[PDB]
Amino acid sequence: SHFDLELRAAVMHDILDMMPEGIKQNKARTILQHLSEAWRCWKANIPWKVPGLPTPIENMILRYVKAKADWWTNTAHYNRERIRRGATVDKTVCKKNLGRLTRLYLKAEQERQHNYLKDGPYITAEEAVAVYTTTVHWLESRRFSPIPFPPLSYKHDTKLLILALERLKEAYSVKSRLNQSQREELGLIEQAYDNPHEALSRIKRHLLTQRAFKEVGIEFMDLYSHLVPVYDVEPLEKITDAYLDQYLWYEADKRRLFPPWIKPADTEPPPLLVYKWCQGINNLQDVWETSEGECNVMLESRFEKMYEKIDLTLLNRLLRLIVDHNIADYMTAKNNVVINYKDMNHTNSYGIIRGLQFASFIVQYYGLVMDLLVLGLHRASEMAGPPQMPNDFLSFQDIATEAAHPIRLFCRYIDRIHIFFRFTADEARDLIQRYLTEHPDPNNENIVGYNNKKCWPRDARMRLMKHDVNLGRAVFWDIKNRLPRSVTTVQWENSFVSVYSKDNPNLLFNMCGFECRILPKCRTSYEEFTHKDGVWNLQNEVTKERTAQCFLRVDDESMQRFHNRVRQILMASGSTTFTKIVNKWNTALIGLMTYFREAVVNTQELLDLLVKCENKIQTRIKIGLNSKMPSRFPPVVFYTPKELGGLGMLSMGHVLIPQSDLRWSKQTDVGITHFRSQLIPNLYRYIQPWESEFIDSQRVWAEYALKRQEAIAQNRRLTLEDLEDSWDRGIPRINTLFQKDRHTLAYDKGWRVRTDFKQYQVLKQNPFWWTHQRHDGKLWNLNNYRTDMIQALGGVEGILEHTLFKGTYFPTWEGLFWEKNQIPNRRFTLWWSPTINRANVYVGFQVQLDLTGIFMHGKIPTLKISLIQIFRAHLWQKIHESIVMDLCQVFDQELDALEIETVQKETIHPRKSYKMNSSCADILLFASYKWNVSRPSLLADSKDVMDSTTTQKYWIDIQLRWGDYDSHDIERYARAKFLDYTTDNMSIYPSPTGVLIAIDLAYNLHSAYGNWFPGSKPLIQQAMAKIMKANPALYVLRERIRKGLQLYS
Amino acid sequence: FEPLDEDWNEFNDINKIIIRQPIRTEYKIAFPYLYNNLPHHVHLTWYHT
Amino acid sequence: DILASEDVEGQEAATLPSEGGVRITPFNLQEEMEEGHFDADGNYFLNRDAQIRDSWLDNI
Amino acid sequence: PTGEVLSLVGKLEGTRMGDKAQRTKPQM
Repeated sequence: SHFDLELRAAVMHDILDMMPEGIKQNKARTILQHLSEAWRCWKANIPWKVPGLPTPIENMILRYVKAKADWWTNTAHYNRERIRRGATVDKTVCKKNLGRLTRLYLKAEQERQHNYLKDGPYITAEEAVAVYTTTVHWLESRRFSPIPFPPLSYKHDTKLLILALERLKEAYSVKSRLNQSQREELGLIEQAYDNPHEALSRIKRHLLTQRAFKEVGIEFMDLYSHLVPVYDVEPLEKITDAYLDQYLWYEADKRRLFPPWIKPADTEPPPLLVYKWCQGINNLQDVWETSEGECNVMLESRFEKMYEKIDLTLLNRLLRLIVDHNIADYMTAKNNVVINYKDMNHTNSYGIIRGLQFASFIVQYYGLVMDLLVLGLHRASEMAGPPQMPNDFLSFQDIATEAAHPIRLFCRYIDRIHIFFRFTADEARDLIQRYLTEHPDPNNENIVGYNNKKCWPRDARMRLMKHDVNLGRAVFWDIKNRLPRSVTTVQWENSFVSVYSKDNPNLLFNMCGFECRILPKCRTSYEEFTHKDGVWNLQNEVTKERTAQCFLRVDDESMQRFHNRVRQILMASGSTTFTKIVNKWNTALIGLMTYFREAVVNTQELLDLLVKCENKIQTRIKIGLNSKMPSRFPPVVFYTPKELGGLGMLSMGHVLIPQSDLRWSKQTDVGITHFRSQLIPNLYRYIQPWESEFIDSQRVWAEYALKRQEAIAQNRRLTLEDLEDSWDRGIPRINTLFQKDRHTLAYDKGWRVRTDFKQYQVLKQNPFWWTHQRHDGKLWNLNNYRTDMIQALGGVEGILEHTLFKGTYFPTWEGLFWEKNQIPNRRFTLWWSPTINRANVYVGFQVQLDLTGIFMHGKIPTLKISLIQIFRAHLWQKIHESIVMDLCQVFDQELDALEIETVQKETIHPRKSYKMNSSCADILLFASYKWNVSRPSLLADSKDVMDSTTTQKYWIDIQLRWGDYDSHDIERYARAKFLDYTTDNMSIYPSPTGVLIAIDLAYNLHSAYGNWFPGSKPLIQQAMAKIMKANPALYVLRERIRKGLQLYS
Repeated sequence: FEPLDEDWNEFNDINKIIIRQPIRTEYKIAFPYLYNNLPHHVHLTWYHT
Repeated sequence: DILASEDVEGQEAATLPSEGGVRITPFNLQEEMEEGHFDADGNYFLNRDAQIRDSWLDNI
Repeated sequence: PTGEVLSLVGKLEGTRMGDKAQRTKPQM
């Protein structure tokens, strides 16, 4: 940005150095004010003009604005090219780049609307008369009765208003802190709840009277690949628009306006649409027979600029056939309003406002007008059937009208069309001749420019023989001729045509994100039947034998959108908690897997991408804990559920739990007992595939139908007793019959396309756009995942050894609770300190804290800030002195039973409590006459054989420990320290016979090793039990740990 | 060395190609213009002494 | 936001640098506030101005 | 075993997709 500043300085020097000194003293404080105002007026698209300005300096200002505009535009495009390819950048760069490209798109839209106002309507009158009379003939062929205006009391207005207000309040239920303009909207919605009939009167008055509307705001959703607009509407108009949306869909569903080929439907998740499309391709009359030169053609395409090229007057003329005319005038009047972005106002006159409530109707009706242009009236009448007996989706009247025409399968998702043709030899030759008559090809150039699917192998995708390529070009030409280019436009570069012939053994398409390859049984090898996931087995309806296979993959745009979502998650700041990142990863991973259920297993690049993104997410937390890279890191830090203090991260990968990390220990009155309890369970095994979920849906709904038919005749109401088998089953879950809102949700028609079009109204992204839980029920179960996750990590006692739990002295876990979704970083680090601060995690570098015996592996400031707070004010030395004084008061009483003549407390040096190179004795006992000593043995060892080495002096030393997950065995530690400190030239002990008592604070363990005179060992066992139960300094340490961890009971 | 994606055609049809002897790399190196597509920076080797 | 030296509740002295070959951490957050800084939530950020990079100095 | 999540390519031989997936009982 410094080069632009040097350029501005050079421009100002070239301006000021020409004028003399009496004008240098004036124009240094004259030009600089409006110099920024001219650039501001350019950026706000305001025409810059000021009187009293000379013309060469005005041309200099215009050259300055033009040069900075070119620099700014190329900088914005280069910044978008940096973040599109995946290069890392600061978040403020993307936040400014979104505004720059928002202003550029607004300048483009304001230009193209004025170009439409200047050049006139781009549609001719004859094409308008053609589509108008076509719609008239179609609606008179079906006897469609128009949608009436709701007069005074339709007796369903209350339920529709309730549904509209629920869909309006569905967005604001995420966060509990809102803005004032949002509080005003919630207040208006609550006032609409309080008085429904006044709200209905306001809606009907705005319908019959109002034609002017407040300005609609625009924002852009920041996808890394493609910008998408979100519109903001005034709430008083928004309530009326939502009620109009509900009433139009509920009337159009009853009047049967939409033919069954128009998709999405309310019955179907889009993978069911793909499955039924594959079954419809399979079940045709002799579809794979190519012995006489027949061909199959699969066209898929998209209507380019369908949303921007709708003329509003033509829309009103086509809309007045189906509703009341005031309703059509209200639907046209909302589209002609001023769009604002923060400085920029422009009116809308061409193209619809896609972010409206009722706009979900407008796209689905207008695109119906496209079906009369593409499919033809005769073939649409043969597909839909009579009005008194309509056909099903991908079904015909008879077989003769099925095979009477080549255009024999048709489907339209919102703007993507999928057509399937069956040609003979002579029809294909005639179509290729009709193509080559107008478009000759002397050099065979129609191979270059052919869109093909590179994700498949070379023998698996389309083989480009010349006849099949010419047939595909002819098919796309014949479809493109039927559409007037002023109304809609299809393009070859955005389309795809697959051909199945003698030279092409398999058929390809892309639909609903799925890459599908269909391959017949009779075009391949023998029976072998090795079962694979992502392989659908296709069978006939009549003979029920196998005919073909369907191979599923995930397309490239879904994987790129997922990788952009991972890059959005990795844009979290340093103050962001770890749990928010893990929750975003879990939401994204469920939104990937539960939609692409059976096809993630078949594609290998997505399985590599999931593991790569998961390791980047774990590395984001690894760098956040410590700056230095760890050599190892336990997965039980991550995959522990949030109830036990972990993160609850979902798994897609091959992670093996290492041995000797499933061990745990427990100390009781008989001593220290050890116990020993593998792969982390994956997500894809806990989700049903689509094919089994479809076959079971048909079964349970057939059994429901038979049970309902039996229950009607017996005067019996079906209850939970008869349906407690078919629970959790059906595509719409059977569980949805046991809604409280049956009469409420039964009036909601067309909910799936509305849920899909919520993306132009809400600023946040929407995973699970393809479903709604009240209408479908719930489509995954993950309690088994958490159960197997707790079971796979070695149990709760196996997890809690990593978690500093035994430093808190709670007897159980079940009565405990956390102080309140999210856990902070300090509490997480102090909780998982025994498994992070280990020797085999940060290799080599270790230090010691000053006033404690805590060994810090590496350096962790986020744990140091807690270990200073816990162990402040010499608590280590106070605990040591308290244990020494309590044991001295133990040895003070019961004097004659052990023949003790003098107990002596040694002068303890104030650094002795935490130095670990050497030690010294703490409590010295003098024998009255003589004491028999035993061999050096453990505290719990009872096989003691005493020697004749009678000694008088006895010494007792107290040692403290702060261990970790692998080194916390206090018995071998006390034995090693005894054998070290009794066999060295630096430690000082006045007696060769003694004992060392070791206490580990991080797990609260205690043991002893050394010599034993008679009567000393049960006394020391009971004394150390009494101390570990009743030391007040240990109680201060425990209450400080429980205060730091925020863990209560 | 490090390096310095083709659809099916009428040209590279394997039903037309008679597979008799497997073509190796040294065949493409000895005669770099007969067995190679896109021969950008090849050198003509010395034939015989 | 940033934490000061008064929000630590219990810093102490810095008596000995090492004993027995083991380096002693000086129990205060002075050198961590010299190298980097803290936020309000206790996370740590490190300064990254080490241009020459001095490959012997990093691991002595 | 230094962390390092691995890919599932080739590491599924006897594991299907629908296996070990259970449904819930009706509540009360």
